[PDB]
Amino acid sequence: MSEYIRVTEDENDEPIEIPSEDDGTVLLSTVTAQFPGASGLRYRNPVSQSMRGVRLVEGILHAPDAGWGNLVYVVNY
Repeated sequence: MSEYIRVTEDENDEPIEIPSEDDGTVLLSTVTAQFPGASGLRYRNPVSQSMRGVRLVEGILHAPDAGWGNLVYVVNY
């Protein structure tokens, strides 16, 4: 039972599958400690194919309670 998310800087860069915290949450700032999407999100497709970004709350990156999950994120910072 391991929910994970998908990220890439460009939709056609190298999208990657990565595990997340059970809350549907991830250390956003700790993520930005590099080029991972850093502090901003977009993503492609398993929703509405809309380039939409991921929640940032008090340093956390949060996915919706039970929305989609692990779309292929586009990378914005």
